[PDB]
Amino acid sequence: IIGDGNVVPVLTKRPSASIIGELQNKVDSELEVGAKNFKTIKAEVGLEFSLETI
Amino acid sequence: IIGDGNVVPVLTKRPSASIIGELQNKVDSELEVGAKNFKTIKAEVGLEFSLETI
Amino acid sequence: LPLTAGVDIDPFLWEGYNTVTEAAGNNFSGFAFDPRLTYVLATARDSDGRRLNPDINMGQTVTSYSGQPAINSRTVGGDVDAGTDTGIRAIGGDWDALRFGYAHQIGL
Amino acid sequence: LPLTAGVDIDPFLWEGYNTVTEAAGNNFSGFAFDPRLTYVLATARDSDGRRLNPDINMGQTVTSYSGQPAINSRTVGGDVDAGTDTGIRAIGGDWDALRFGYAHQIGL
Amino acid sequence: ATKSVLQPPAAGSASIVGGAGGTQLLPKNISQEWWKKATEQSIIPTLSKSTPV
Repeated sequence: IIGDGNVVPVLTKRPSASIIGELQNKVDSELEVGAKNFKTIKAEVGLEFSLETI
Repeated sequence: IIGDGNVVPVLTKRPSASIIGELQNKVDSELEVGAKNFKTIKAEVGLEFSLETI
Repeated sequence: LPLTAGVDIDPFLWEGYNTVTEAAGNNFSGFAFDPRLTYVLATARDSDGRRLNPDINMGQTVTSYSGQPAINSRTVGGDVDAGTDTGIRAIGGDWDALRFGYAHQIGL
Repeated sequence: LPLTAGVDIDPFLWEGYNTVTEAAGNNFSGFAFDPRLTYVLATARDSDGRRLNPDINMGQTVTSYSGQPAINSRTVGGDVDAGTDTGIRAIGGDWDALRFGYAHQIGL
Repeated sequence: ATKSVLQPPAAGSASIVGGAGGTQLLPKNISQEWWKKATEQSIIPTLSKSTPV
């Protein structure tokens, strides 16, 4: 799309497991996202002729 | 199986022959088992999210 | 393993095979490779500058060495999850000396 | 046999063959090898470091050498049962110079 | 007071086999496949020339 609003999601952290005993407390891991965004630019070319040159 | 009751039998000593004269006493030799036991462990992973995140 | 650029590690991979098989009835069975070992093999070049393992393409990993199977994972070097890199780049052995199993497995 | 890493023992295996066949005038009919000799063979390399016998894979033992048959056992090195390692890694000769037989056998 | 089963019992729990001699009840899995290396081959009777003795 035109403008700086093009966005790609980036996985930034991931879950990793623990080792635990029989009645030891379970624990949470981590999971995180960032994003990169990008803009557009415009390229143009044109040519002009007199009618006689057409 | 869960626990420390997983067991592998290990041959630990073996018969070795001997060389004996005409009326020399015959002799017995070794033969033996040991074992290695091993235990299970538990790997766990979990993630936790707010209602607004869900 | 030496860390010099373009060095031949074939002497050292064999030194480990001897280190295992010199003892008793150890039947050497294969390797675990860190994928970073494939660059060390692929760029090993002789005294005259020509490649010692020319058959290794970019983006391959070595799945066999000296006729023995190899399997690749960066879990071998151990810089996975919160782990630090151990500097390990291969493990060789008799993989029947390792017995493994799942007792129980709990889904999501 | 020299201890040095990567040394070629082919000069020495030929020196022993020459000792049996010329210095003693005997035939020569094969080798007994310790399995540990196959590493010393397989890792032998040139003055510029290439392998001298690259057809030996890891986990092989050689059953022939220089057209002579070979047979493999650590009974050659002798660290079997309560024996210590003699450091012997091969015996070569005319095996017809060794005559052997059983006078009597008692089964189990 | 939760019923543990691994040994020794996890802290503040009690073992489900915590009665006298109860651990003799815990399951055991002996592998039918041994850790048993092969022994060295005898080479002399095949290398040597046979003779009556």
